[PDB]
Amino acid sequence: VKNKCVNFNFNGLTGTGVLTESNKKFLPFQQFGRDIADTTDAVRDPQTL
Amino acid sequence: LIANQFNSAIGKIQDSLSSTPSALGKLQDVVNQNAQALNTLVKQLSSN
Repeated sequence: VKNKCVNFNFNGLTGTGVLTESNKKFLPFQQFGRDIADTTDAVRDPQTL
Repeated sequence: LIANQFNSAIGKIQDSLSSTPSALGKLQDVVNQNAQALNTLVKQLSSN
């Protein structure tokens, strides 16, 4: 689901928030995303990459 | 003549603010002194 305050558990990594589509272009190898505070903000979904 | 001098003087100040960028640092450092420390606080979220 998108744009809903939810609980997520992606591949073990857990948390709460809202999920949306990024326009971010990774390299084909790149998976995750991290912040200045070393916190997750962008995740590749394991099912639909 | 006094009035003339006064008018001329005012214009120079505007040009002196139109030219020099380093005069207003006494304000901007204050802004920097909040824009610097705060950011470092966020980086201490990544300390084990």
